[PDB]
Parts: sequence; C-alpha cells; structure tokens
Amino acid sequence: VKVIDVGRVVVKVLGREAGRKAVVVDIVDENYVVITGPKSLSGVRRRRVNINHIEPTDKKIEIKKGASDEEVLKALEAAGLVEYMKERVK
Amino acid sequence: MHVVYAVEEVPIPDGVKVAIEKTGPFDYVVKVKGPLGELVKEFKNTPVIMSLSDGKVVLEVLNAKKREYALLGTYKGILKNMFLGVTKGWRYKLKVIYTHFPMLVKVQGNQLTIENFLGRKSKIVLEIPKGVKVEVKGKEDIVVEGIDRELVSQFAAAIQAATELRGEEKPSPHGREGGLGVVDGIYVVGYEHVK
Amino acid sequence: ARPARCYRRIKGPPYTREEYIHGAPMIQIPKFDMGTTSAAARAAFTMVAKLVAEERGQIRMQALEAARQISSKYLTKYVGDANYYLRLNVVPHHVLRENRMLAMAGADRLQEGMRLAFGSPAGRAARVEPGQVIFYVEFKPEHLAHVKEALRRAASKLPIPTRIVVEPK
Amino acid sequence: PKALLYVIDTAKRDEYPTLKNFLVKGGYEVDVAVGSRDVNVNYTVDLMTLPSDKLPTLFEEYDAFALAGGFKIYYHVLQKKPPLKIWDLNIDKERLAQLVVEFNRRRKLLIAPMAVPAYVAQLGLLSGRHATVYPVTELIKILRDNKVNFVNKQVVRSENIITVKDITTTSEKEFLAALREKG
Amino acid sequence: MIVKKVLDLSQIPEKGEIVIDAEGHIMGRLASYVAKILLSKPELRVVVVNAEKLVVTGDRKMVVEWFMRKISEWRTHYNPEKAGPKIPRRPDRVFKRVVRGMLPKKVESGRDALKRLRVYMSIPLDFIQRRRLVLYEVPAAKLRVRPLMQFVTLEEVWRSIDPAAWEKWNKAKEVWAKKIKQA
Amino acid sequence: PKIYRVVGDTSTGMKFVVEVVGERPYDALEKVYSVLGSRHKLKRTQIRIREVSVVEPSSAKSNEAKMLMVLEKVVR
RNA sequence: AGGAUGCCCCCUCCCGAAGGAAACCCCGGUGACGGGGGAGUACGAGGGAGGGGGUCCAGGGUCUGCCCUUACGUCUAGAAA
RNA sequence: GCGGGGGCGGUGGGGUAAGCCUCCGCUCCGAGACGGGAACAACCGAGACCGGGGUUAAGGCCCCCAAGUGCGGGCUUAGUGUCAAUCUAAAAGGGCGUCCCCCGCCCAAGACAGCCGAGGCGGGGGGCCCCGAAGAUGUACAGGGACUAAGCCCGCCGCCGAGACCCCGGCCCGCGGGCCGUUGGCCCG
Ligand SMILES: [Mg+2]
Ligand SMILES: [Mg+2]
Ligand SMILES: [Mg+2]
Ligand SMILES: [Mg+2]
Ligand SMILES: [Mg+2]
Ligand SMILES: [Mg+2]
Ligand SMILES: [Mg+2]
Ligand SMILES: [Mg+2]
Ligand SMILES: [Mg+2]
Ligand SMILES: [Mg+2]
Ligand SMILES: [Mg+2]
Ligand SMILES: [Mg+2]
Ligand SMILES: [Mg+2]
Repeated sequence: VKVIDVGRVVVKVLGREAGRKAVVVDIVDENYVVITGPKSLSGVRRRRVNINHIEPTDKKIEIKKGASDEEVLKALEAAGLVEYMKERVK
Repeated sequence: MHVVYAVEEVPIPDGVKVAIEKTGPFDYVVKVKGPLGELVKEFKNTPVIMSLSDGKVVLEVLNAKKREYALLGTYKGILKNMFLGVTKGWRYKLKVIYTHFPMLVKVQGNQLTIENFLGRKSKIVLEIPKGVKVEVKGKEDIVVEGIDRELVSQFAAAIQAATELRGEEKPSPHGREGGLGVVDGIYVVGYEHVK
Repeated sequence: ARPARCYRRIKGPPYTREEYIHGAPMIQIPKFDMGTTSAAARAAFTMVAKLVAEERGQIRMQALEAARQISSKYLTKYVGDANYYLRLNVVPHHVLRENRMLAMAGADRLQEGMRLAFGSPAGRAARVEPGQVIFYVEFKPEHLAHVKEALRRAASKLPIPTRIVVEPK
Repeated sequence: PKALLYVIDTAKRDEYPTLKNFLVKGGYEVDVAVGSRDVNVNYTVDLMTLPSDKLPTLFEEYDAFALAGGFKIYYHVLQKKPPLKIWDLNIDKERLAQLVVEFNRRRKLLIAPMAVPAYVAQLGLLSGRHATVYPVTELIKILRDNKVNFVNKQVVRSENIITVKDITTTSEKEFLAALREKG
Repeated sequence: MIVKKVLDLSQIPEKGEIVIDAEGHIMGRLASYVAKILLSKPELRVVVVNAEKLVVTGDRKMVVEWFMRKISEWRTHYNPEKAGPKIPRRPDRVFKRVVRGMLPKKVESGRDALKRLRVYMSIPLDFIQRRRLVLYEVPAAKLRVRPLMQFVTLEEVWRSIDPAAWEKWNKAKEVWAKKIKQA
Repeated sequence: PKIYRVVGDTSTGMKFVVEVVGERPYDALEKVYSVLGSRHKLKRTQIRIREVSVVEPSSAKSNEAKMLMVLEKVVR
C-alpha cells in the first residue's frame, strides 16, 4: 500500500515536473497533498498534488504542517539530502 | 456515512499473550494463549488494521465507509470472546425435553449419540470436534465445554438442530384445538463460563 | 370493461359535448363532497392534505368511485364524519369510446374491424394534468396519520402515480 | 522590480501563462492575485478577502500592475450579455477600478491587454494618449469615444500605460521592447 | 536462476521468446496485452507460465456458476464432434481460449498468432532448469489488492468444475516437489 | 487547508449547506460540483452557489472536516 | 507485335502546394496536456539534375497474405431474398 | 408520371394498439456513392469526374479495430451494467441495501438502550442498486472476448477517423469571346 506523510520525500510521476523530487508539507484531504521542491532546489513549485501522481521514497525529514520553504530547506540540511533532491529519476 | 479515522482498543487480561501475524496484504492471524489453552483466529481480506500496544490490541480503520467501520465493533467482540475463552472457558447448557419417549443420550469416545428420540429406531450420531468436551448430567442436561466460543456454540446448535425434524417428518407444534403438540428435543438453554 | 391501460393516455381531443353525443353514459358517482361540508364547521379544521397527480392521463369514472369509497369509508371509521371534509375534486367530463361489434347500437356497429371505426360510448373519465388535485381533505392536526392512510388507500385505486401533499389552510 | 498580475479570467486559455512569462523574461518578479472563486490558478494575494486598509501596503510594494482580463472585461466594456454565464464579471468592480486608478496615479506601470485598454479608456485614463486595443469594431469605437488615439501596432506604450492587442499574438521581443522603453 | 522484470510495452523484441509469469494478473487484462503483443510482433513467441494463478474478479459463486453454465448448457444437437462447441476447463486451455477471443477470427493472421502462444500451469521443469530464466510481469494488468474485494483464481475455478482432474495435477505437483525444489 | 462553508440550492428545489476542506475556494467548489453531481444527478448549471466562507475548525459542524484538518498521513 | 535512351537500388543536389513535428529552455495546470522559443525549420504530393551498382521491365497464368465486397434480368415504396 | 415510401413535428383525426387507416409541413430514399450505427433504402455525418498528399465530421480510442488500460471527484456489488434511434424491454408497488440533502422534536451532559456519559428519535425528498422480473435449437445475448471498471453520475485533456473541407496533377462540361472557306475544326476566359 502507498503511504504519504508530512515530511516524506516523494517523486512526481506525472506532469512537466516528472522525475523530480519534492517534500510533502501538508495534507489537503484523503486525495491531495501539498508538495514543495523546494523550487530553488529541485524545480518543483509549491502546489497541491494528487496522491496518484507521486511516489514515496525511503527518505523522510521532520517538519511541521504547512512548513515554509525555508524551514523545509533547513531540514533538508540537518538530514543531508540536498544533493538527493537535485537528482532526477528516469 | 464516511469515517476519516476510527480506533478501538481491546485490553488484554493478565496471563494472556497475544501474537498478531500478517499472512497477506490484508490478512491477519491472531494467536491467543492463556491458562486454559491456545486459540487461533484468521481475519482475512480485512480493512481493520490490527496491532499491539503495551497490553492492548489496537484496531483502526482509515478512510472507511459504514461497511468497514462496522468491523471494528465486530473484531472487538470476537477478540473479547477469545480472551475470556482462554481464561474462563465457555460452557453451553442444553436441556433434554421429551413427551412420551425418553431420550437416551450418551457420549462414546468422540461420538455423541441420541437414542429413542420420538421412539425412532434410527440413532442420531454426531461427531464431537477437537477442543469440545460433552458431559451428560443426569438424564435431562447436557453440557458442552471448550475455549473456542464459536466452536462450542456451533456444536451446541448442531445438537439442537439434529432433533428438529424437517419436511414431511415435522410434527405439529400445537395440539388439537391449540394445546402443546409433540415438542420433543434438545434445546440450548444458556451459556456461562467454566470458572 | 377493458383494462384501464386502454384509456389511460390522452390520445385525442376532449369528448364532452353531450348534445352531440348519442347515448353518453350517466355519471355513476353519487356524491363528491363527504364528511362535514358546511362552511361554518370546516373552520374548526386547520390542516389540508391533497392527493396530487404526478402525470397527465385519464382516470376512469369507476376508479374515481373506487378511490372515493375506500378513503371515505376509512375516514368515517377512524376519524369520524364530524371531524373531516373530503372532496373529490375532478369530474369525469370526458366520454370514452369503444369499437366493438354489437347489436341494438346502430347499423354501422355491425360492420367488423376498422370499417366505420368511430366507437360507441363506453364510459367516462377525467382528464388530469400533472400537479392537479384529485382529492382534497380538511382535517384537524391530531388525525394526520389517519388522513395519510386514507389517501394512500385512494391512490392504490388510481391509474396514475400520485403524491400526498400536507399543508396548513 | 515586482509586478502584480490580477487574473480576473481564464477563458482566454493562454493569456495568463503567456503574460507571466513575458514579465518574468522582462526581469520582474510576479505575484498573482485573484478576485473570484472561478479562477483555477494558484495565487498568493486574495483580493476577495484582502481588507481595504491593506490596499496602501499593496501600492507601495509593487512596481507594475498587469490585468489578465479575458472575455469578462470584454463583455463588461461593451455592456453586452456574454454567450456563457461564466464570462460574467463576478469580481468586485469598485475595488478593480480603485486598483487601476491608484496604480496609475502613482505613475506605476500598467499592462492592459486585449479589451483591458478599453476598460482603462472608459475610466478616462488615456484621454489624448496613444493606445491600441483588440481591433474589433466596437472596441475601437469605445477608444475613439473616450478621446483616445487608436494605433494599429501590436504593443503601444503611452508613458506608463502599456496596451497590447492580444498577448497571445504578441512576440516576446515586441513586449520587451515596450517594457524597456521610456515613459 | 529466475530473474523478475517489468515488461516494457514499447521495448518488446521483434524476435525470440518472452516468458510472462501470470501470477497475480487479471485474466482478461493480461489476455488483452498478450493478444496485442502477438499481433504486433509477428515473429515473437510468447510463453505464459503460472496460468492457474490468474485472477478473475467477482464473487466466487458468481464466477463458478458462469463457468458451470458454459460447460453444461452450451451444446449442439447436430453431430457433437463435427459441429459443436468444445469448452475448455483447465486453466492453461481456458486462458488460451480467452486470448483467441481477442484475436482476428477466421483469418491466417489470427490463427498464426495463437500458434505462437504457449500457456503452462505452474513453471515447467525445463524452463526452471535453465541457467537464466527471465520472467516478465505486466503491471497494468496486475490485480490491485483491496480489502473486501472478491476474486478467484483459475485454479479454484478448475477445482470447482473438474475436481478429479485437479486432484491428479495437485498430486503430481507433490510427487515432483522434491525434484522441482532441487532445480 | 481550510474548511469552506458552502451554501447553495438547486433548480430541483433542494437546499444544502455543506463543509468542504480545500486549499482554495476553487478546489472546494470543484468538490461540491462533482459530489453533488454524482450523488443527485445534478448538472453544474442546476447548482447555484450562494455563499462560500471559511469556518474555523473549532466551530465547524462536520467531524469529517475536523478530522481532515489534523491529518498527518494518507494511505492509498 | 511494347520499352530496353528501360526498370530497380543506393547516394548526392535543386525546387516544392496544402500541411508540418521532435530533443531541449521558459510560463501555466493535480493531471491528461496548453502556450513562448526551437520553427513555417526537419519534413512534405510531386517536379528537375547528376553518380555508382545490378538485370531484363511492362504484360500474362496461377497461388498466398492483408484490405474491400449481399448472382444476374424483372414488377415493385422496398431484391442477396 | 397520374401505386409512392422513411424520419421528425401538428395530444394532428380515428383506433385497445399496430411495421394500422386518413390529412398537413421540412427533409431524405425511390433516382444518391461514401464514414458511423454489428449487420440494415430513407437514424447520425456527408453529398462521390480520375489519381495522389493533407485536415476534419459523425463516432470512437483494453483486444478483436486506427486512436487513451487518458485526468480529477463521487456512486454501484447486482457481472446491475457495458457511450442515441431502427434493436431485443419493463410498471404499479416494496427496501435507511447503500450514498446523500432538508425539516420537526429531545439532550444544556439529569437525552436514546438496558447507575452509566454523548449525542439521540421521528418525518420529507434525491442518486445507484435489490425484489416485483416466467418460454420454448446453443453459454452472465444485444457485436464477441471479457471487464469491478473496460459500469454509472459531474466535469476535463489529447488523439484516431470519410469520396466531406484544403492542395497538386489529369479529364470533362456550361456559358461567353476569338481564329480558320466551315453540314466542321481549333484556341482563350
Ligand atoms: Mg390521437
Ligand atoms: Mg475431432
Ligand atoms: Mg521494340
Ligand atoms: Mg413483385
Ligand atoms: Mg408489394
Ligand atoms: Mg435484383
Ligand atoms: Mg393514388
Ligand atoms: Mg410522409
Ligand atoms: Mg418505381
Ligand atoms: Mg454500417
Ligand atoms: Mg490499435
Ligand atoms: Mg406502462
Ligand atoms: Mg445483464
């Protein structure tokens, strides 16, 4: 089963930003979540996304619900995932 | 309606050890051990998430409708029977009722046999399942014991069903002009714990 | 009588001018207003229930009469004639025709089939529109359950679907 | 510099993404505003729920104001019934007029595409000036009735007001030449 | 050894043989992919193994009754061997018949395509003994397992409509289990 | 994410006040159109939205909306 | 009795109607995808020029594959009937 | 030629009804190719000189079969159903089966169910489905495979697809003009 949780690093599999990495920062409902690249980092804008269009990775950072990009970027440093985000899958 | 999230807790009693094993994507095998024995139950193809928390069994459903939500109360009820089954046991009591022909109930090995029901020459023979003990108390009372309440109640129901005639053999329940008719049989009268 | 499905639909113009119709049948409904009809006593009643047509169609005179009997009998038994006012609101003006071979009904009726097909009178019906009130009841709010039951029984006798509307006067 | 891009309508499919792209290539940083519940694009400024005392903060913070006015503005200027109900102007008209006039007063940059120039013309902000508009008969007439000189160029700049005929038929070079012009 | 791979629907080879492991696949959905592969690659051979693990969605009683009606009520009154239907029951023959229904009828290309398909129950020993056996899956044809969903396997269907034949095959699996396990 | 209180009525005489969780009013309205369209066979033209307003989670009436607000994870 | 100054392949070159992409960069959308650039480009019915290689080409008999396809004459509103 | 016919509309008028009889009007078949509709004169699209290129229409895009196992939300568990008509179906009535909307009343934690502690009781309506639902050569018929979506509802994106539309080449025609001693021939617009 697919599990999407706040802080999880995910990969987008649909849309122009396909193959890019992103961080889940909020939950809208059972079907949509909010992800942020951060944009300056991986090229993913801060938008809602349907769960069907993302796949979870094995990496997770710790943040609060609705975390800002700077808070996300800082948490990406305490985990050392900065170069993990710039890599494009497939 | 629709349920975003719902949780139920079943407290494990003292002396009872509970193991939960995932035998499939949505299948569970729950093993319960107590002073009186070990029960094994399968919950297959189920939406209820089953987990242990420091001496409780936690049951959860996510994104559930009424159909899935209704299974939380069911699994809690089943688990509670398992806990009482290994600590107190289950005893189902049956009463033998006859009008003219006295029934002769005896237990021979793992066979329960009822003779002379309504004066029939045929003998009702039932196979006693493993884990069930049957004792005949006097001529009127039968007792079925065990740790699996489902198994024990089902066998007690089978004894009662064996004495209920169907089709063209069914006797009239009421007598002439409305009195009691030929009402002979073995009736489950209640249940209680062994301890 | 034919099955009522044969005359349910509105398939032509109304046929009501009895001065041009030979042998138009007499109306076989004895009363149309039942219960307490005097306007002074109706002031005690404060509720109104209506059996309202849901489709357009033709209701035969005998179905209106059957519906009137079952509902009025029920109200007389359970509510009491002093405690309600029931009115059959539509009148069977339309005359129904049938093309059957018959004796003592004119020489043209002796020709078989569709030759000279214009039928002889066979009965009466009311032509109703959607939303039209078929039955109208005035009652006291304590008898709401009984009035709804009476109108449910009336509806089971009628050839078109209906619905019950309850409103204050 | 920062530009505020009011997305009134999206019925013109490519109007907003194209306008934003040109402004970004023109060096601006674009903040998106929305004043109606029918617009589907992401935005950071909610002109529907933004209090009026916060308006003076908005004029100071932005150097340009662009209006993605699709067919909603077109049928409001003409006072005509649109063929679709969704093309009705379902925004606060008084606030919109207040925004345009105030940005114009502080001599900030105004980008008016398609039928927006006729809306600015009806506000009296282009009297005696040169402007272009979506060149249909009725819109050209409205410009002339408001004492505006119609010019048949794709992009026309009148000293702080840039008007374009149709952002979807405007090349990047033409738009950037007018952005870099002097006014 | 056995190597599991995901079949690339655009990188099918033009020659040779691919082996598809049918376990967990929906029968009609896998048949659709198999039928298209055989027609679009007229030189490729397709082997399907584990055909008894194919899944048919729906209630078990509903699926079994459907098969019972097919094998019982569908017949001819003319010469049965010369003119009548001959309904398969075994999972490998059942699945091959399903693919036949998705191929062109009464033409050589439809016939040639079916002759290029082989279906097996479980994995044949000669395939197992290979130094490197590549088994493909078709994820779009795989069953997405959800709670309270009803489905059956083609093996359970076969057991319902031919118990003695299923028992022999089941016993054969037991007899050769040790040698199959060795390989 | 916010709870939006949507007040509306239909050409078929039905009235409704519902609470829908969404990112923006546009997302909440899309859910209203698709769900009402599904559950009552109502075309979008037959639905008239009269009022959309944010309601704070403390004062909402729907436990569905409240529970979505505090969600930390989802499962598919 | 027809062409063999043919036909076929390859390569190169020129022109080219209607129409007309892609990689990739940028803007939007949950998304299927849209838009600016790349680009009226690569290409495109056909029309011209040359070079290398081969041997028959057209036409005919019959068979196979793929696609299409309901004997004829007649009265009739209506014919495979 | 003075036999007409199909679709749609006048509750046309008649008739229990009819692929029924008898009027009025637009269109189509007869006398009209071709794409779609499973097949099918007249339903949808559309009007065909010949060859070639391109783009669309109706309709379709899991396989048969060219193009999506296309996107978001919701519903159905009955293989219900499987994108208008010809064409193979269904009613009155019953069902909180399930999803949903509204109203009235009780509970201010002393409500409903048998002290406990949080929601509860009734009415009206809507969606899908279930029962009502029974036939004769051969399978859940209405194209087949099969599908739990490849079904249904609210919306959306792209693509495929005619002889139509666009383009090139060839041909023919009507009309007009011109040339040639012409019961005719040739050229141009
Ligand atoms: Mg009529
Ligand atoms: Mg044979
Ligand atoms: Mg020669
Ligand atoms: Mg004839
Ligand atoms: Mg004839
Ligand atoms: Mg003929
Ligand atoms: Mg005649
Ligand atoms: Mg006609
Ligand atoms: Mg003729
Ligand atoms: Mg056809
Ligand atoms: Mg294809
Ligand atoms: Mg009927
Ligand atoms: Mg069916």
